[PDB]
Amino acid sequence: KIFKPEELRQALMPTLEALYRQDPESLPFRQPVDPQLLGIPDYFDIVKNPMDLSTIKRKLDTGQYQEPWQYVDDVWLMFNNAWLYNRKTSRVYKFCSKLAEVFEQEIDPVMQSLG
Ligand SMILES: CCOc1ccc(C(C)=O)cc1Nc1ccc2ccn(S(C)(=O)=O)c2c1
Repeated sequence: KIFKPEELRQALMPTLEALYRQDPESLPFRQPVDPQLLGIPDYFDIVKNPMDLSTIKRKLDTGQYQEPWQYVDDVWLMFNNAWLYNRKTSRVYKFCSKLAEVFEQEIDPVMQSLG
């Protein structure tokens, strides 16, 4: 169908807020990765399309998603970047796995409502 920007914001923003509410797990995802500040200068050699919660929020607020699946794609891009870059024993990797569980749980009923 056609999804209006405010329809997408009302339906999808609560799912993003559910991720933001996760502490400690969302903290590494609340702002774009800053490789120099974090001391990980190889980051952009591995992650070609960075994504984080604040960028997704901005895209929702500025109507940059036409379809719900584009929002889901960006959330999963954020997750896949973190699993790609970080080691499986690291905080960010395990935090990512927790956020993916939370997101799966929240997005399902919302997608049912948007159908
Ligand atoms: C370990 C090098 O750091 C990272 C590496 C990779 C990635 C990504 C998103 O692939 C993010 C971080 N950043 C990060 C990590 C842990 C914590 C804990 C609190 N915070 S914080 C200051 O409250 O934001 C953290 C911020």
